[PDB]
Amino acid sequence: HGEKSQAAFMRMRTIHWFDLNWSKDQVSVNETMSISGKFHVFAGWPETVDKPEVAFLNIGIPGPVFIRAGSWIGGQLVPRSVSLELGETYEFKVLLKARRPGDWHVHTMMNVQGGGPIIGPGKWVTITGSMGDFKNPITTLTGETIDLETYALDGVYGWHLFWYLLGVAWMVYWCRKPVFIPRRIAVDAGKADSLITPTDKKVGMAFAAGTLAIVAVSMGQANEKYPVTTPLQAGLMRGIKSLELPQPTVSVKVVDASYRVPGRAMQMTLEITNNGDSAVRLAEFNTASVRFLDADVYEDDTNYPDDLLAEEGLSVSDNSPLAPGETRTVDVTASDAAWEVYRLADLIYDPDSRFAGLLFFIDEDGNRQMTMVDAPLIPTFI
Amino acid sequence: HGEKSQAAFMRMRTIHWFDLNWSKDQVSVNETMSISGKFHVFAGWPETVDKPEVAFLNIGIPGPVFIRAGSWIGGQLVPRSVSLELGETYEFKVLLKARRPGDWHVHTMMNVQGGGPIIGPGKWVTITGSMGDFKNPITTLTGETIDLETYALDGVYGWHLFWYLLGVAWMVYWCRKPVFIPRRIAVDAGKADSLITPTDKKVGMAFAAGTLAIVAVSMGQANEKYPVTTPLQAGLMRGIKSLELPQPTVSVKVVDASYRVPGRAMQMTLEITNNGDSAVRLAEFNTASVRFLDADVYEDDTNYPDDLLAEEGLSVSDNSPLAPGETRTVDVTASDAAWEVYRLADLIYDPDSRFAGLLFFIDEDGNRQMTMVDAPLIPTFI
Amino acid sequence: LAWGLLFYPGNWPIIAPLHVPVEYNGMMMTLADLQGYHYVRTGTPEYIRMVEKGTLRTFGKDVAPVSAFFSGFVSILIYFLWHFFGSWFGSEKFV
Amino acid sequence: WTDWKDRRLWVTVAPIVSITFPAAVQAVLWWRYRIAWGATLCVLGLLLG
Amino acid sequence: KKNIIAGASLYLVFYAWVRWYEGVYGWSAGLDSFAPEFETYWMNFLYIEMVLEVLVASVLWGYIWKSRDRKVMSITPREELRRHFTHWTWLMMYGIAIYFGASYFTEQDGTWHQTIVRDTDFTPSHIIEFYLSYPIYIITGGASFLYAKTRLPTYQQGLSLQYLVVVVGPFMILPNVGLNEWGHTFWFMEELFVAPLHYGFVFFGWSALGVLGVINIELGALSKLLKKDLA
Ligand SMILES: CCCCCC(=O)OC[C@H](COP(=O)(O)OCC[N+](C)(C)C)OC(=O)CCCCC
Ligand SMILES: CCCCCC(=O)OC[C@H](COP(=O)(O)OCC[N+](C)(C)C)OC(=O)CCCCC
Ligand SMILES: CCCCCC(=O)OC[C@H](COP(=O)(O)OCC[N+](C)(C)C)OC(=O)CCCCC
Ligand SMILES: CCCCCC(=O)OC[C@H](COP(=O)(O)OCC[N+](C)(C)C)OC(=O)CCCCC
Ligand SMILES: CCCCCC(=O)OC[C@H](COP(=O)(O)OCC[N+](C)(C)C)OC(=O)CCCCC
Ligand SMILES: CCCCCCCCCC
Ligand SMILES: CCCCCCCCCC
Ligand SMILES: [Cu+2]
Ligand SMILES: [Cu+2]
Ligand SMILES: [Cu+2]
Repeated sequence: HGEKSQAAFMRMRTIHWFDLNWSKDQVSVNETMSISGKFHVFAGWPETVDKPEVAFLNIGIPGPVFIRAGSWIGGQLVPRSVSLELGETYEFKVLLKARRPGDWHVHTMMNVQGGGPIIGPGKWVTITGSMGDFKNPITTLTGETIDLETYALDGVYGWHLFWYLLGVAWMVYWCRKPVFIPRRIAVDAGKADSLITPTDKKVGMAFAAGTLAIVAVSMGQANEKYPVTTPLQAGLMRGIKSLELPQPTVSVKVVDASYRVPGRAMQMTLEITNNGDSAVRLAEFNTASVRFLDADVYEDDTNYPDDLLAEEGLSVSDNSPLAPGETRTVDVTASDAAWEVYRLADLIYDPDSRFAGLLFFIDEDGNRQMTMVDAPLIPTFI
Repeated sequence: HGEKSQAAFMRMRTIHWFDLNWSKDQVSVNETMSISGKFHVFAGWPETVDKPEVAFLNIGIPGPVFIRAGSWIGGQLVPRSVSLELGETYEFKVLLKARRPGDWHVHTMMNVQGGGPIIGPGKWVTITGSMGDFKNPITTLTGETIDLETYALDGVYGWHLFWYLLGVAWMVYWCRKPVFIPRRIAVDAGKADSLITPTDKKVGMAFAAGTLAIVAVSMGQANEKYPVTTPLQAGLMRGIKSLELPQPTVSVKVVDASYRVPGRAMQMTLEITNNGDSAVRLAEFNTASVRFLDADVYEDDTNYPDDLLAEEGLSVSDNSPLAPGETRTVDVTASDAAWEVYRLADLIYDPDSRFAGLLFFIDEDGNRQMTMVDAPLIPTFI
Repeated sequence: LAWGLLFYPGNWPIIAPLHVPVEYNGMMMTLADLQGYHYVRTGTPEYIRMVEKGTLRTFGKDVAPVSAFFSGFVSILIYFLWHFFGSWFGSEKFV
Repeated sequence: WTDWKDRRLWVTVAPIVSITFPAAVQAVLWWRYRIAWGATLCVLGLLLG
Repeated sequence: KKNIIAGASLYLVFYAWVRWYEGVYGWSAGLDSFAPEFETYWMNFLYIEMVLEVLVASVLWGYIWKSRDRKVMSITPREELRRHFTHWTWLMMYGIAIYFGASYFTEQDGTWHQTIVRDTDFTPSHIIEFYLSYPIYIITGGASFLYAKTRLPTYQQGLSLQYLVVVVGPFMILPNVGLNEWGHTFWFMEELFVAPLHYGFVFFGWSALGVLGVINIELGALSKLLKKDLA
């Protein structure tokens, strides 16, 4: 939700989320939905953002409306932080369990230590039911199946209430006696021994002994009631697998890119080659989670969030089937209301007017190639 | 010796020492022995241990009972620190010269800046003779062959004794005069000039002049007696060669690993493949310097320290010659007293219950392949 | 020293139930780690968690007691300093 | 968060920074009015809030 | 000489109104800065509260107009004794305000980040924290200070030092809001505690210990208004 306030160039030159798939948009409490896809770490990472040695695959939601039942990167569960390499592509998946009714924008994000939150596209999901029905059953290595939603609560309440009542009683022992005024006058006159009588000092011992006693008995009773207790686990998971995608034979070189200020349109001049074996065509340009498509080549079928989808936002001067070899240069224009709605036009206030994006090409058969583009964006003031 | 107190998971997921060879176990003073082998840096390095940009190949012994006559990594002398890469394998060698009689546990260790000591397996070596016979001859770039054991000692003694006697004489000049009491009374009355007479102040000048004089004459005499003197050398040696070992075609995937608490046994479930060209068999599992062998396949011939050697510690459900392709899954059980003796069972107190180890396979001919294993270790409480 | 040493013993009976180990999808986790994993904190990634992670200079199980003695020693100086700070706050001076 | 209550940094930081106000309030709620509580009062307030 | 405006502490009803307005008009109607729903329920809120606070501070701080000859130390334990009760009513109000400002809404804002809202460029739990509660308790503290200054004899001797600390001291967290949102930007740290950027207005809660000095003072001219009548 707060992606709109992040630096435009940062949103464009960090991580690119594509092939995203939401398994549902209408869940009931205790039901699960999954979010899958891939993300590609940009090699032209920002200088002020630490390289992602330590990253955490998170979920963007307003508190635990869902619970993260699981999350995988390349097939491995990632409850800890992980390491990534600039320029790699990873496949990820997240499994959510609906907990609280309402309508929530669910985003896929990556926290990067020394960097910040890197928020992917969000989708509106609706949860129906009553939160009172939520169950979080768990079985322990003793089993012992418990309900993590309310387990151990009575113990917390009892112990905290007991210690609080003990502390209140200490103050109450001294509160009945007139305080402040008589005590001031006493020490001012030189009767420093105001209300510290032997009986008042022996009450201190009882409290101090009754305290030091309860702590020991309680430690023993805990060790005897929970014989098995491990420390809080933690630690990076460096071993994370990427994707062995074939090099996009279709090579694209950006000659120059500009954008109209004011206006909701950007303009690139691409020099394209088709070192591949089949004729390709420019299908989509993806930047900062906004998808500009060319309706004549490709149309979305994944229910991509509409406010981020430009069905005919991509306009190529010549999208005639680019055949093998056959280098060519074309003028691409990606225009959509989302350029201004998602504050991408605020690249003008950024101290780095540059950009990065994902080009997708399709053959006669329907295969897709993913090419990376990046270069300076030049504000053309109208 | 203090490896037993280091975190169990750290000892298992950092550096693996194998192919170790001690040239002797009974040396006399002035004699040399060598320690050779290889070590493999684990790619799943611990987060809290800095990556080994700066490492030093050290020797673990209780003071200079030996002297490190030399040490090579990949064939180059490494008197300075060096750099290593996660996931590489290096060949090393150390040359020791016996100096002090006794029985000493000699370990091979690697100090990692920002990390700590990474101690390899130790061996009991006995030194016989008399320390009075130790000779450390050296020839300088002037040659000038000297004995580094006692060279320049008389100079140190003379200079320090001289300066000390000079400082004692200063105090003695004032010690004969009654101190403290008369001096207190004097300044208290207002006779601040107690014993600071002109003759007492001119003695100060002599000392101050005789001092500032001796320093200059001594600097000149030193420059004239040792005309050639370089500064203390130092500096990393980044260029360190690894080993071009062929990729182990035999691929092993750990399905799950657990250990009995209490007990001295761990249990893995391995999914093995034989992409190689010959039938292989699981021979040894090496972790934290402990070597679990399967007597039916392989037996040690390097006099490996017995307390770290489990001749029949490895137990495979099916060690039938795994032939080409022919994937398979087996249940491995590595059990030995050393699991409890070397505090490896203390993985339970570690805030990271995971493990890493070295799998060795042997063909019909007798070749060895080295595969790396690692996954979470799950305490199965009995 | 007491303040520093009575803390962890005073809290253990409350957090002990949440330190029971659990195997979750192949990884081992305590119930507290499982809680931190389930209930999403979009603002609190896992890597900011400043908890004991083990080192080469750390011993197998010695963190709790050593951290309680170090804390007691430092609490000595903290109490010392804040006694005088509070004596100043009690001033009745007029300016 | 419970998953932050570890054995090294929690046990080290909580008491250190916690003993500040109890000591300061005690520097006049003892030598001016011989008030026995004052650390109890600080902690009761903190816990209630 | 009390039991009147002490029980008239409307702080609860007013603050019970925002805690409701928060959980009903800022949960989802204030999640996005966007443009319509936000500037309707949260930006207008901000502007209105700023102007109202400035004007209420300028007005309420007129104890200098009601000020006059305050030799109540020459009066018996009736007129001056009655003024001390009013001073302590003011101080109880100040205590309630400080509680709600520095404890309730501050830790509520702490709760808000941990859930979703990255501070980037704003938060609606910020209109309620830095621009409503802090100025409220600032106004109350200034009012109490001025009352003592203009109505009690023992305070006619030049601006008690510790009274200035339990006052403008806690004022220095408001301008301290510049430290954060700058330490949260180009120096950020997504916590409350290790981030020294917050140590700015940690050096404000300490200043809220100046109620050790006001209490010593108010129990030194009052101890001499009760000495004769011991039993
Ligand atoms: C009032 C004395 C109670 C002593 C309790 C104790 O020894 O606890 C040890 C525990 C260490 O826990 P650990 O080494 O893991 O072994 C105990 C096993 N558990 C944590 C399961 C209870 O850490 C502390 O509580 C430090 C307090 C020192 C007070 C002098
Ligand atoms: C960082 C700790 C400094 C505490 C020093 C102190 O107690 O104050 C002494 C001084 C005045 O010294 P003196 O005239 O001897 O009066 C001592 C009596 N009290 C303590 C009430 C001021 O008061 C000040 O100017 C305030 C100190 C700066 C704010 C932390
Ligand atoms: C950052 C800690 C501030 C510590 C304040 C301090 O110790 O300074 C005492 C100083 C001592 O000089 P002072 O008594 O102001 O000068 C005499 C004042 N007259 C002329 C009325 C007698 O008075 C002031 O600081 C002015 C009030 C500051 C309020 C936060
Ligand atoms: C935000 C309301 C807090 C209530 C303050 C309070 O109860 O103090 C009572 C005090 C009345 O104290 P009192 O002894 O009547 O005033 C001194 C006597 N006079 C004014 C005749 C010199 O009020 C005032 O001085 C002005 C109130 C204006 C805002 C409601
Ligand atoms: C004393 C603070 C002045 C606040 C002025 C105001 O009403 O905010 C409008 C403007 C913000 O305008 P802008 O972000 O360009 O657009 C406002 C519309 N929304 C809320 C959708 C971002 O704020 C600033 O001048 C910067 C923040 C104050 C300094 C801490
Ligand atoms: C701890 C250093 C500062 C202490 C100053 C307290 C005032 C002096 C004591 C009379
Ligand atoms: C680069 C950050 C330096 C910060 C200086 C100290 C800040 C004090 C905050 C009141
Ligand atoms: Cu959103
Ligand atoms: Cu040893
Ligand atoms: Cu905030």
